[PDB]
Amino acid sequence: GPEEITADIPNVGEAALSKLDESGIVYIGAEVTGGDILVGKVTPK
Amino acid sequence: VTEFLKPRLVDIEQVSSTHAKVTLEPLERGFGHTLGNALRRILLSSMPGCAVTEVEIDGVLHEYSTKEGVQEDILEILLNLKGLAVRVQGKDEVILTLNKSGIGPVTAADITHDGDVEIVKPQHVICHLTDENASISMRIKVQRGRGYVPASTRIRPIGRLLVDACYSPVERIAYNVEAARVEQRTDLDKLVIEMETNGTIDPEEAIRRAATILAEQLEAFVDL
Amino acid sequence: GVLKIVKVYLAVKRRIQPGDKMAGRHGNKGVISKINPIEDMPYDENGTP
Repeated sequence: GPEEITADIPNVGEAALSKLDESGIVYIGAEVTGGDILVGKVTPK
Repeated sequence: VTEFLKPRLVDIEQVSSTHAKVTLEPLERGFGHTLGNALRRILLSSMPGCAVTEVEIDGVLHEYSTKEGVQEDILEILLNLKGLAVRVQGKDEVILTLNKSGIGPVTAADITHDGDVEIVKPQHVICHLTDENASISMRIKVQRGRGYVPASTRIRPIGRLLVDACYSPVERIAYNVEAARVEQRTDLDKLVIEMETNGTIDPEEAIRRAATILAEQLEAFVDL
Repeated sequence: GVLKIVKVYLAVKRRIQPGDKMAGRHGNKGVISKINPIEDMPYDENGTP
């Protein structure tokens, strides 16, 4: 099957997820740093 | 011999609002350059300043956007605000507020100041509203610091904007030595220190501050 | 094959570091090397460094 951009992903603390919105996309104006997550995408498996 | 005349602060010529002069006298031979260079370095180095640190405008999210009604970019407003001059009496941190409507420039005087926060340049321009029914409100954060601090190296909501800190009143320091007119002696020196600050400091206080700083630092070497 | 695409724009401010390459107009390029504090800089008798 395909993969999606769901906001939920495995084996990750909520800390990284704090910046994404319900959809799985970071809010406009957020101040990201090196090694962050911008859009959550999944391994279809 | 084996005794040296102790200099004394003779006069403080407040030649202008900001430009000022100070005179130290007497001074034993050769000490003029020593003390002048030392004090110049100290004054230019470390002085308590009260530069602004954070901003919070009502209807914006990030500094790279624009606001309707105002004819300058948010970055321009922040830049101009960075060059602000102010003094605070008791507290080490304060929050100012600015609200303004109608058309025209926005001087620093438009702040709802309190009795402890004192602006030094009321006429400092900020921005030009170009519509009567266009207002701006903002909260300014003023901290007490020293030297320079880029916003990168410090330590929350998406509305806070962070500027760079430049806590330093002084801008230019020069000095000269010249023979004095003591009752009877030659090769007796007199130091004149010319300073030009941004205007938010008492020169005499600055000199006493630098001197006590230097003495306190130096006292380590004695009694090793 | 592509179901959707999302694009995001980051803004950065490169300020300066020792290592950067600035130059004058007469082919006199150079690499910035150090940032001395003002107090070490040479200054004229008038006080401007």
